[PDB]
Amino acid sequence: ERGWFDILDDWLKRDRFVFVGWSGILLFPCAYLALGGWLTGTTFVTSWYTHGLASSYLEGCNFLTVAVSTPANSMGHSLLLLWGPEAQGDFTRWCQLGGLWTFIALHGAFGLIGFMLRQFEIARLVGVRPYNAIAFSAPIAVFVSVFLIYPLGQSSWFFAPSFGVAAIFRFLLFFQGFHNWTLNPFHMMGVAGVLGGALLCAIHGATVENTLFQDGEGASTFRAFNPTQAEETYSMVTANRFWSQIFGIAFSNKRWLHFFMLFVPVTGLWMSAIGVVGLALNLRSYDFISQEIRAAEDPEFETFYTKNLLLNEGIRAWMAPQDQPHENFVFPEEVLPRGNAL
Amino acid sequence: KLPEAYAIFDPLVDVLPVIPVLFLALAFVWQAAVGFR
Amino acid sequence: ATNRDQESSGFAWWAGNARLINLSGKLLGAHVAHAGLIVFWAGAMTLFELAHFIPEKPMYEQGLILIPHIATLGWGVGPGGEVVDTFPFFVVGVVHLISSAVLGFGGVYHAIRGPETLEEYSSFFGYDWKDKNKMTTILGFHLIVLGIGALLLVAKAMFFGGLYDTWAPGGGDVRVITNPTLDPRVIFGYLLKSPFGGEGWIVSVNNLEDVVGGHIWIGLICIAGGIWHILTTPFGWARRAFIWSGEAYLSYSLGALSMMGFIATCFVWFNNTVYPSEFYGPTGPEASQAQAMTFLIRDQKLGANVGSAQGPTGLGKYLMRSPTGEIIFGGETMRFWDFRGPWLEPLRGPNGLDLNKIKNDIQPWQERRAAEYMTHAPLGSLNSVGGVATEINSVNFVSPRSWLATSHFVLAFFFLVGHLWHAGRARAAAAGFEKGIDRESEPVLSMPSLD
Amino acid sequence: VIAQLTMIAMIGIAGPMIIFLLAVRRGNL
Amino acid sequence: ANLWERFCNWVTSTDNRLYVGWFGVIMIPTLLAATICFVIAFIAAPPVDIDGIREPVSGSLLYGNNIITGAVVPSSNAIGLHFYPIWEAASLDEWLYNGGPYQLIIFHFLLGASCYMGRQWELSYRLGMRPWICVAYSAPLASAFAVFLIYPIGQGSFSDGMPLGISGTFNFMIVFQAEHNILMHPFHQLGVAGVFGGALFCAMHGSLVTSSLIRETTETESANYGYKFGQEEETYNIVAAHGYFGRLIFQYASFNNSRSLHFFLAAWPVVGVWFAALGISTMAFNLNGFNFNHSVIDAKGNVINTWADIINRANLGMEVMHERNAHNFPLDLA
Amino acid sequence: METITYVFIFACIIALFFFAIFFREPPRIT
Amino acid sequence: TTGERPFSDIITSVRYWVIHSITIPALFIAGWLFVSTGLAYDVFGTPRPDSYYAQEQRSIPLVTDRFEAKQQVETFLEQLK
Amino acid sequence: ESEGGRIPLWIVATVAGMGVIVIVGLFFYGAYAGLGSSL
Amino acid sequence: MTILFQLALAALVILSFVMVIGVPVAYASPQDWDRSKQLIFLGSGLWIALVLVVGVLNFFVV
Ligand code: CLA
Ligand code: CLA
Ligand code: CLA
Ligand code: CLA
Ligand SMILES: CC1=C(/C=C/C(C)=C/C=C/C(C)=C/C=C/C=C(C)/C=C/C=C(C)/C=C/C2=C(C)CCCC2(C)C)C(C)(C)CCC1
Ligand SMILES: CC1=C(/C=C/C(C)=C/C=C/C(C)=C/C=C/C=C(C)/C=C/C=C(C)/C=C/C2=C(C)CCCC2(C)C)C(C)(C)CCC1
Ligand SMILES: CC1=C(/C=C/C(C)=C/C=C/C(C)=C/C=C/C=C(C)/C=C/C=C(C)/C=C/C2=C(C)CCCC2(C)C)C(C)(C)CCC1
Ligand SMILES: CC1=C(/C=C/C(C)=C/C=C/C(C)=C/C=C/C=C(C)/C=C/C=C(C)/C=C/C2=C(C)CCCC2(C)C)C(C)(C)CCC1
Ligand SMILES: CCCCCCCS[C@@H]1O[C@H](CO)[C@@H](O)[C@H](O)[C@H]1O
Ligand SMILES: [Cl-]
Ligand SMILES: [Cl-]
Ligand SMILES: [Fe+2]
Ligand SMILES: [Mg+2]
Repeated sequence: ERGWFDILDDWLKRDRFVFVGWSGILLFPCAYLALGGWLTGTTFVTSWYTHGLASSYLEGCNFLTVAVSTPANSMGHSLLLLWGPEAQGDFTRWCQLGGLWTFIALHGAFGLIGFMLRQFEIARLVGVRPYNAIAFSAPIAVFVSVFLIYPLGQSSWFFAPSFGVAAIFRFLLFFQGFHNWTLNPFHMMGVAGVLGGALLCAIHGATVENTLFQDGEGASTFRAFNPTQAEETYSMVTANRFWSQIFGIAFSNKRWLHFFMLFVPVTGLWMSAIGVVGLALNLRSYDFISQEIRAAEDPEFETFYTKNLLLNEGIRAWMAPQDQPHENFVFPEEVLPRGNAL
Repeated sequence: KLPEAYAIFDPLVDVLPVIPVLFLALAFVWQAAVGFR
Repeated sequence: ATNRDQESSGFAWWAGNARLINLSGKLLGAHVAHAGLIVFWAGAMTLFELAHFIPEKPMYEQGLILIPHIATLGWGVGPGGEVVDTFPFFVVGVVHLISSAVLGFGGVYHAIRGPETLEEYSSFFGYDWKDKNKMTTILGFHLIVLGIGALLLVAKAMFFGGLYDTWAPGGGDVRVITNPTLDPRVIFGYLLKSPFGGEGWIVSVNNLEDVVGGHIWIGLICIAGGIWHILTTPFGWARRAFIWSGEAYLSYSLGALSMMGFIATCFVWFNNTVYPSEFYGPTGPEASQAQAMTFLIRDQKLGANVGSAQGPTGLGKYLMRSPTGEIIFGGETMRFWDFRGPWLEPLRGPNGLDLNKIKNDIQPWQERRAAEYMTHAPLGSLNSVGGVATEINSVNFVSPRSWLATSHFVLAFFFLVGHLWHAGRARAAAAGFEKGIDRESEPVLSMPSLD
Repeated sequence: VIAQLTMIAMIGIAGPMIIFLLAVRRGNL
Repeated sequence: ANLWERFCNWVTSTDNRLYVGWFGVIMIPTLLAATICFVIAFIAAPPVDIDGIREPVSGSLLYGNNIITGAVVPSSNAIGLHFYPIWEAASLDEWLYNGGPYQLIIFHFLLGASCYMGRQWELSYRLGMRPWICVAYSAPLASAFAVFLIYPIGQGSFSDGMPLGISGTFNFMIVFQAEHNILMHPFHQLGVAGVFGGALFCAMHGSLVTSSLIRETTETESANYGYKFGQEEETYNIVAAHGYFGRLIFQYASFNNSRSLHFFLAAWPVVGVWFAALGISTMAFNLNGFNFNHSVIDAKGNVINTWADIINRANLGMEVMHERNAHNFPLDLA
Repeated sequence: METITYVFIFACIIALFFFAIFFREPPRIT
Repeated sequence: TTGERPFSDIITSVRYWVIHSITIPALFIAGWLFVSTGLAYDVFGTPRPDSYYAQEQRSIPLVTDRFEAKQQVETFLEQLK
Repeated sequence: ESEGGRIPLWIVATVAGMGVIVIVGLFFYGAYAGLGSSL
Repeated sequence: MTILFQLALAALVILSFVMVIGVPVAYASPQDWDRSKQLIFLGSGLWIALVLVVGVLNFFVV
């Protein structure tokens, strides 16, 4: 009625510079620790024992090459808890075994939940509809699919992305060479949603800025807007005529337009995640069987599809020994696939 | 190398080419001083 | 503080230079101060380059872009492009740096102390952008100035010691140009050449006689054009075609500079006459040709019959035919058969690369040069690791040709964007809707519906 | 090391010094 | 009015269902030529000797491709940068073998798309709009220039232009990575920030305006009916949207000015994509991604790999396998 | 059959563009 | 406005800089010494430049046993000296 | 003593900005020297 | 002449730095424009002289 729960609720929801909320109790520690763990690892922590790599400012890496790298393949999918059976409470050993990777991935996961809870909590307090939270389901689906589901289908967390600029690039190239991920229609739908979203961002911003009403005397036109004004700041009718005449179609309904801006990139991300769930199981779009039957029988038959697989075979042979050290691969010079001269 | 007589000025010569960039940055200092009015 | 806030000028701080459009004295200062910045950099950068210059390494191993421009004019160099005297480089650097002080002084004075408008001070120096005759006058003065500059090049090449000629008989050397090409069929012929492969429009210019002759024409064309523009006012058809405003004029020049930038990019990427490879390093095509030359020489020394050696594809491993039959190097460098360079031309006969010349006439200097150019190809990383993208750290090299082509592409591109921005704005401002649509006179609302 | 850093320090301060001197004098900024 | 006057009035008419205009006079024929050739070639073109090594690559549906593998294949390396119009071939059969359709399509397209940009300026002018939509379109346009014209110029062949096809595109990407380490180039990184950020801000803007739509409908109808085309009143409450977003982050991280917001929405993707385009256009002249190969060395001099060295191994795979019969000499110099 | 199917889908898309442009619901002001 | 002192007031005040002219350089120096004393290597288990390999070894000390991993790392460390 | 405005904001910005440039510069210097230099 | 040179050149650098600060400050300053203007004249002629001196003396040290 007027108890401690309600009093705490009061405090949590004060209108302050940084809103806290009930969601804050989860979000703030988890986000802080994920970010702090990343900065700590990239600054000070090696990947020598897990990958045979230097990965920190301390060892001489730069912003592009530092990473918090995944644990050794031999850890499997161990939670790698500081107090767990691998590190046994030893912070130093924990760092050397890749404990910061699961630390960051798991605090990061709970942090994202906290962020989406925050979006809901704030929306509810201000009295708006929770579409921003709904939209953030896409980043969640990507994070969960790539950082958790993908390695969980594979042998170990080793094969998740390492948290690093160059490390992420390595993850892209791994996916090309091993999964032929460019060929996957779920990735392609991803691409279209991201590029489509970027397109819509650009085109909507430019259209509004180029159909503005003259609402001031200034040549710099930003000051001629008042947040509380009733009227549209740009002409939908002129925008609509322009696009109808240039491109053939145009938006006529502003609510539809802004919904579509949610739908496109959110749907794209969600499709890309579904594909990565298949890659967890090596369930790839690697091949077109009809192409392979023809090419095997007809040594004159060549497409860009066949050309790309040759590239993929190069990637795998040339990168595997150093990228997968636990396999102890030794590939004699003579077995390495190479074209003429190169 | 510069002629030997000018060698004392080597460290100064190392710095000069960057000066034009400082004029861009200066425009900002100046505008901050007048409040970006 | 005249017109130095948003409320009085109509322009925010981030468009603050637009506050100068109709303030001829302050705008003169901005322009003169800017010219000072350009001249300062030319001077300072040269002295930095000279300070950092080791005479016995190639210029192109040393991140030099300005010393090579001075050397190409025949200053400081001798046979093969060897540096014989660095003093001309020092002089150019010092005189530019000193001159920049003078330009900076004038610029600062006109910008913050002098009359903010010039029109009530002087009818000669003042101007209204919309006065078509005064604009063509000032344009005319500047054309005369530019024509005199083009004739300075001519004077250097013909009367004051010549230019560096990579093509000079018996080896590159500084050479005086006594017979500049005046024939307008040749000079204007470059202008009507295709820009595509094997033609290359003006970028194909391959001898100093044509270069000098070209500047004789340009200098005379520009001086004549300047007199013309001083002595006339724009005709009716031009009055009706253009927007007449300061921003419109800016736009036209941005367009022009964009175009010039893309041309300069192509010039330094392909041309090895006005950008001698001795100073700028080999062109991309040149280095690829040089690799084929290198291995042809090596394998022929070992006993290979290079004309008859069939490669894996069935094409000649070393030598093949172009689509019109000329004998060219094989491998991927088939694309570069239009390359021409002084180290390779002695092997060329009427039907292309000559097998008897190849078998008998290749000199050690040609082997050296091909090896040099193959191993200084214009490939390298942003942090200046020379070679292919997979090469290991070791060699600190990015070709001056890559620096110059990339920078000028970037700049030409953004200048095209600026052309579009300012031309579109000039149009809208002239017609009166650059600040937006009048709510009470929205043009589309008076038009019939599309359907 | 020290010569180059001292130079760029005096050249570097010159611009802000000009603005500072003028602000102090209520100059025509 | 005379005929020319009447014709000019029609071309520039604000009442045509699709605007023509002077730009359109060039755009319409060039785009139609590029389109018709592309469609026919994609369906029915025979194999093309892309690499000039008499090794023809099949791009068309009728010659064993599906939508994903299909392409119009770049012109032959034998041609390089030479202009290869139909009339320079002895026959259409030769024209086809050598990849003539590619050149016809990309040249007509680049001209037409440049005129599409001009046309956006032109109509904005006729309608009394501000002029800069065309400037936003310069970003994708510059990118198409980069992959179809500038990169070929730098490398000396239209054979290295991006193929007109889905798998062809991926081939271009993988070889570009091998040759330029594009992933490690800050201009492609800016490009990524541009498109990931464009997508993020697209979703964010859409979600925030959708969040704050004013109640004008009942539960059994689409909220979209709450907006009528051309109504004067804004249809969402920006004060509420800002109230929300400013609390999500903090107040001064949220836009309360719609003009400033919509400018940011334009600028972020456009500028990033301009850097993407400039990445391709400058790697065209082989100023490549950052190379930290063997940058970390121990006290003895042993190489201590970083993630850059692992990238390098992948790149090597691509390099050694690409165009497997085309290189005779040890270095791939273009 | 494969080729026919691809071309058929494409041609339907092209027809759709035509109807979406020329036979759109016309936008009407209030 | 949410009740807290404006940042611009705070960072243009003399008292802010009296405090922060001490605390900022104190923190920076402490971080410097964390590295310069070698403490960072010890806390995090990061090899120094002389501690990636034994003198004649050219095999990475990769962890291959999940539950004995701590002991493996320890044995690897013993092998250096 | 703690009156807001005593140190002008343009000076705080300039000095802070210069500090950022110095530390970032140090970091670029370090790309060419010592660990990570390739040498 | 080397002592003369090296000094003349350091004097030129020092004067340059003085002018670089002083000229803009003078131009934008409300008071003492009379005195300032004379000094800028002085500094300018002295700067030019010193350039010519270094320029000449260059040849007797190089
Ligand atoms: C909302 C805040 C929050 C959340 C959700 C998490 C979540 C997590 N942390 Mg983190 N962490 C936090 C704040 C948080 N942390 C803070 C503030 C710090 C600084 C102190 C840390 C420091 C930290 C470290 C150093 C590590 C973790 C790890 C973990 C993971 C395992 C946690 C676990 O097993 O707990 C188990 C405990 C509970 C779930 C609590 C349940 C309480 C019940 C409901 C009551 C019963 C208690 C009972 C009476 C006790 C009696 C026992 C007795 C018989 C002996 C998990 C992802 C580990 C990790 O990431 O490994 C990779 C790890 O090593 N965290
Ligand atoms: C090459 C770059 C450049 C140049 C030459 C100019 C030039 C000018 N700008 Mg612009 N501007 C620029 C870049 C430039 N701008 C940039 C990047 C921005 C965005 C930050 C601006 C934003 C801007 C705004 C908002 C305004 C201007 C205005 C002006 C003019 C008046 C300045 C004034 O009153 O100073 C007052 C400042 C001082 C008195 C302080 C000192 C300034 C001097 C010049 C420093 C010189 C130092 C130099 C080292 C001295 C060497 C001397 C030696 C040779 C003896 C002037 C003509 C104003 C205008 O249009 O007026 C009508 C105006 O309101 N500009
Ligand atoms: C494009 C450059 C340019 C232009 C159009 C002007 C225009 C003007 N200036 Mg400025 N000024 C400039 C550059 C320029 N100035 C430079 C670089 C400086 C530093 C030295 C000055 C310093 C300056 C001062 C101190 C004063 C002026 C004044 C004037 C006005 C009167 C000029 C006069 O009567 O001369 C008449 C003609 C002569 C005296 C004969 C010309 C002699 C010159 C040296 C011939 C050189 C020609 C040669 C082709 C130049 C090549 C340059 C190239 C290498 C860069 C006029 C508005 C006055 C003013 O505004 O009054 C309030 C004034 O007091 N100016
Ligand atoms: C910067 C130099 C410059 C500038 C900005 C101008 C600007 C002007 N001049 Mg001048 N002029 C110049 C130099 C210049 N002139 C020189 C050097 C000469 C001597 C040859 C002349 C001789 C001259 C004459 C005789 C006339 C002009 C006229 C004009 C006006 C109209 C120009 C016009 O419509 O252009 C645009 C050009 C056209 C509309 C022609 C057709 C367009 C074709 C198809 C362009 C194709 C080129 C393409 C982009 C490819 C580039 C490569 C190419 C070389 C093959 C304008 C004020 C006119 C005027 O009013 O005088 C009072 C005029 O009658 N000028
Ligand atoms: C992990 C862990 C933990 C935690 C930790 C933490 C929480 C940390 C934090 C940390 C941190 C929190 C850190 C930080 C850092 C930072 C940095 C390192 C920064 C840098 C920066 C930069 C470098 C910048 C730059 C710039 C600028 C300024 C501007 C713009 C430009 C640029 C970007 C250039 C615990 C204990 C619980 C447990 C165990 C584990
Ligand atoms: C307007 C304005 C502006 C701009 C300005 C400018 C741009 C200016 C310029 C200026 C300049 C452009 C200046 C220059 C100067 C120079 C000088 C000052 C020089 C000197 C020289 C010397 C001293 C020499 C020495 C030597 C020798 C002789 C030899 C060798 C050695 C040596 C180098 C030592 C701004 C943006 C700020 C903004 C506001 C306004
Ligand atoms: C030095 C030299 C040379 C020569 C040179 C020359 C002789 C040049 C010429 C040049 C020229 C002779 C140029 C021209 C140009 C032109 C142009 C660039 C045009 C433009 C136009 C426009 C832009 C237009 C526009 C429009 C139209 C279309 C119509 C309508 C409207 C308007 C007006 C807007 C050579 C190569 C031998 C060698 C090397 C050196
Ligand atoms: C030749 C010569 C010379 C010359 C010099 C000169 C010409 C100088 C100039 C100088 C200058 C011209 C300088 C300037 C400086 C500047 C600066 C240092 C700036 C910085 C800035 C910043 C840092 C900013 C920041 C900010 C702001 C303020 C606002 C917003 C935010 C921010 C953060 C962005 C001399 C005398 C040495 C002598 C010898 C030789
Ligand atoms: C605008 C300032 C130009 C200064 C002109 C210096 C002359 S340049 C000088 O000219 C001599 C013949 O007279 C040539 O022998 C010599 O090679 C050349 O360097
Ligand atoms: Cl390939
Ligand atoms: Cl080859
Ligand atoms: Fe919007
Ligand atoms: Mg270092």
